[PDB]
Amino acid sequence: LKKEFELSKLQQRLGREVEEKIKQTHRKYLLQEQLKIIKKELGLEKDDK
Amino acid sequence: LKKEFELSKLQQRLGREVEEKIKQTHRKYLLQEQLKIIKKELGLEKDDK
Amino acid sequence: MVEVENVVHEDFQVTEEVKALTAEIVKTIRDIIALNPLYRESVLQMMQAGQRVVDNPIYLSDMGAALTGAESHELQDVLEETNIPKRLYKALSLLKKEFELSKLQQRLGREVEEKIKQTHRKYLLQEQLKIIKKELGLEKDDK
Amino acid sequence: HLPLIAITRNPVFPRFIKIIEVKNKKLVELLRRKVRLAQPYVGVFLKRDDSNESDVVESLDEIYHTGTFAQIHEMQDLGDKLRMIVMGHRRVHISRQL
Repeated sequence: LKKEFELSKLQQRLGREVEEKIKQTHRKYLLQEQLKIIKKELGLEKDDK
Repeated sequence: LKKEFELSKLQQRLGREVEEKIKQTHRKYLLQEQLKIIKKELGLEKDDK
Repeated sequence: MVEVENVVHEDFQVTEEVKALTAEIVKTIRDIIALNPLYRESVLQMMQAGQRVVDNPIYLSDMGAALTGAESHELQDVLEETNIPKRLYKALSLLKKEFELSKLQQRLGREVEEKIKQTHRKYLLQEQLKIIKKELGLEKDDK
Repeated sequence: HLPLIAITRNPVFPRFIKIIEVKNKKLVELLRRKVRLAQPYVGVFLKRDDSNESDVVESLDEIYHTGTFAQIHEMQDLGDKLRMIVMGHRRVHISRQL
């Protein structure tokens, strides 16, 4: 049972790691996107013909 | 009901007046808040163009 | 070092309608902790204005003004004020000043996310259009 | 008759429990000098704009005249060697901090 258990707990750590990496990806993408919208709507209100 | 309405009215009006005097704070302060937000989620040295 | 408790705290004898601004301060604090949750909201339920347990109102106003994120200097400025309505006015001002930024950030987040949804949802529609014109009609628009 | 405390970026709002964890070990000397008193206490003051620790030990004007004395509860020192607890209990406006 423990022989199965070691792999399971390892898989659990691996799964949370891969998923949290996806979250750290997209959460930071939301932050950068917010950064852009403030640079576009409020900051750089120029850049046009 | 009249006394409560006069109290609620004077409180809402005095608070609306304080709120109007706070809206006098310029929108630049808001743009600075978003600016600090841009820097809080950006970081790094100026290794830009 | 010499020190003295020169804690001035004048208040009107008639204390019935004087706590109504406090009511607005706690309403703004309830709106700040509901729309911008910082700390748990159970503490606001522990220390209410209706319990008559506020033996030290100055302390209650300071604890309510402490949730504001205004810079320390502003706190010193609130202490410089001697009159009681001036500090109440400043505490409310600090709260609203934070409140506008909070509301901007929240509106922006929901707006930007909905833009992402309108992005991908229109892509789902385009995918359905393709798929429904994938195994239905086979256009011969080639050489 | 104690040296001024090194707040070191730690706001202590009045009547709001707070924790202070300075990295410096010179305040620990002060923590050892107040264990002999029967009623120990500590004061909390505020720093002015553009914080700078070297002027606090050189000059005494950076800190504001206002102070908030209160009593210490208990030390823990989980990570650092200076884990003091602060509170806004007794407000005061010193005439001259000098």
